[PDB]
Amino acid sequence: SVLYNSASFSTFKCYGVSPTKLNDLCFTNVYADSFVIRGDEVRQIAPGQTGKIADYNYKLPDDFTGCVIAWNSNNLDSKVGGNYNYLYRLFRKSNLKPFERDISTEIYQAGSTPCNGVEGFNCYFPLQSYGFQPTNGVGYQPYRVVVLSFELLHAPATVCGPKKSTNLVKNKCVNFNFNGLTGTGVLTESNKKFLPFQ
Amino acid sequence: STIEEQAKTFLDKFNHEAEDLFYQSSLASWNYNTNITEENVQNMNNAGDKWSAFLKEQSTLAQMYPLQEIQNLTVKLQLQALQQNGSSVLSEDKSKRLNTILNTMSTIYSTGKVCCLLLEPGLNEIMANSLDYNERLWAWESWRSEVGKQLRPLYEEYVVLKNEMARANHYEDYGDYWRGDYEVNGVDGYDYSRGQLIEDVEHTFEEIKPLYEHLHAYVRAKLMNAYPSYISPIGCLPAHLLGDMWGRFWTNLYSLTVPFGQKPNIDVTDAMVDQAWDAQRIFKEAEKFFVSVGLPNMTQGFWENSMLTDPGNVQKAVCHPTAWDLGKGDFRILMCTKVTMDDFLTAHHEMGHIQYDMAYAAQPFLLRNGANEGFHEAVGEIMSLSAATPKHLKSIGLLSPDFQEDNETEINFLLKQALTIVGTLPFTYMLEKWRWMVFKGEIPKDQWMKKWWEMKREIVGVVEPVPHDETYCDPASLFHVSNDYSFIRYYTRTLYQFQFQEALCQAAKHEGPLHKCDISNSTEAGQKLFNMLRLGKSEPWTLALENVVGAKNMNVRPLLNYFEPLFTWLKDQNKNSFVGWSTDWSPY
Repeated sequence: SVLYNSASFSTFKCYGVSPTKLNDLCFTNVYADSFVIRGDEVRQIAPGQTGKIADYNYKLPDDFTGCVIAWNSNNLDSKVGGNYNYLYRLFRKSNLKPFERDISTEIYQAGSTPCNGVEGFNCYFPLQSYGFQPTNGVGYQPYRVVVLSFELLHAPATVCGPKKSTNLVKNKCVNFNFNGLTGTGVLTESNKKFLPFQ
Repeated sequence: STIEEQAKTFLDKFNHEAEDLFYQSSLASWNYNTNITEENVQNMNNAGDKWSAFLKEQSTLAQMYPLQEIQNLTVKLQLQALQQNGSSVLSEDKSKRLNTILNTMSTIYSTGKVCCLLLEPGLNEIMANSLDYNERLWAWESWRSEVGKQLRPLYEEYVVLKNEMARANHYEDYGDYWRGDYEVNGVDGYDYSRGQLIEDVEHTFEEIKPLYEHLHAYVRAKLMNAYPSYISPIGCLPAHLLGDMWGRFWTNLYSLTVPFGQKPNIDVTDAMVDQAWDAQRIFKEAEKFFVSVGLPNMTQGFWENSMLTDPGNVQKAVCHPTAWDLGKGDFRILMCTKVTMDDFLTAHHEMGHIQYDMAYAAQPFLLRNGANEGFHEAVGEIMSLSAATPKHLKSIGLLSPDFQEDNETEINFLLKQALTIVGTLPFTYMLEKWRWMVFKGEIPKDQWMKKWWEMKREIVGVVEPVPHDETYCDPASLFHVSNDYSFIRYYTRTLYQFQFQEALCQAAKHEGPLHKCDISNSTEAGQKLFNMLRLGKSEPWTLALENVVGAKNMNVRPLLNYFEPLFTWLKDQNKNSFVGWSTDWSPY
């Protein structure tokens, strides 16, 4: 709940799971895929898109039950005159299944000649350079997209949400709820003690 | 894989590397254009060397790709402008010799002194404000005897070398290279061969002659007051009485010809001094013109990187009115904007080119170019024409909402526009058709002066103010000839200016004349405008014309509607003298 109204993010789209219902919802495993892309590649990050980035680099499933966090830096990072720090794969001879990382520096084979090592014709370099420049427009700025993965398996979910606590009223016949025990009575002081493990 | 699938891999590989090198070539040249520094000269040569070498090495790898197996009506047009032979198709001996001639003709034209006195604004004031017959004649006769003699031997070799270069790229003569851009071959339904471009202009020029005869007779009958003896009532006009050195720009003649002295043109210079205009409000009011019409807005970096102020005393440079396109979403304008009326009309000229480059923003680098050379300047003319109507300047901040359009006021407004738009139309049509016959063989190499002067009297109406010989050379001293450029882009610019204006003014409930139109708060006229701007190089120019006008051929009809009140006033005024000119008259 504090990560939604922090006034420090540009875009905040949630697919499947509503952004106002995950506060009190339990989750089994919570993942985070932090990466930086271009400006025009932000719209491609969606369950059901295609292209040269969402198909060969980061593949997204058909259905997604999570949120997409993405903001703008364009400062404290980037460079003037061109960005020569990060790279990104453009073409690939084979597809990739969703939720899979490719760390192989292979060579794309466009024609019928065998590549991988020898270049010159029909053997281009797939890893391309970015262009994060603060003197361009909006679609040429670096956007750090942090994709969250919300899974629900048979394992006991231990990641839920903090419950809001109230005050403590005594000497009144009001209703209370301690450890899921709904009761209505007077919470009078007591002198006797119980057990530390009960 | 097939052929079209592997061809798309080379496109994304070249676009991701050419935009990085082209940005450094424009950024290195921008530093020299904003601050005079000897260190910026080396950065421009180093950035241009890598760009010139990378473009030639990538075009060789695309030579083996077949130019007839890719069908997509988009990728086919990109290979035609990349797999070209270029100027390097000849031998290594004639390649370095041809580049040397292009550097010598530009040095003499830029250093042409008359002893000293420079060309502009040196001899420009003598050929305009002088009011004498024996004073401005020496400034024109001495220019041909000094500049024309040094450019004569360099122009003879320019014809034979450029002719062989065009024959190696599967053409007939050198005239087909400039006309090859308009030629479309490979699409379906949008074909336009060279057999139609030869007849589209020769037909519309026959109907513009009655409009030119009334305009030429008004200038001839006006100079009879200053000197009756030197000016024949039925003759032509000397070459030293046209304002320009070459007789091309007739704008300087507006100061000597004034139809009405009671209702002059409007002046919005004093209206901006009181309303606080620090050379920043001009671009703010010009931004709204491209918002409520249906066009994309500006960017945040446009107001922080484009130098639109004054260099001051600590810095100094130049600021020629020309739009820049660094690429990758970077657009800058280098224009010294002051607080007057001259800078207000010219601000919308280069502003129209900014919206053009922003149209094909999501397109590859090989599609970020116009369909032809005569379309880039056509976008800036339709924006500056609507920015001069008194009705357009009324709804904004400057000017008075109490001013109305008068019949006598529009007479002086159409006179200054006829001496620039259609004022250079007969000179451009003559110079373009004259060079096309030299490479063919219809004009001998030793009969240039005998042919150039006899054609001016039959079309333009300029005789010989001083007898010469066959040694001088006039067309070699032109900015578009000594620097290797085409003049056909200016002829179609004047015709396409009124064709795109009539279509936008028709949906805005502004029919009839085009001088009273006002493109403002019209969402319908902006939708059809963005169609031809987004196409860029992706679609031929025949489709870009139909989406706005409706046809695929030029027409002189919209050009006459804008000059309809001017054509009527010149008919009832030039009837007292003579309508036409006698080619048999000579001042000598």
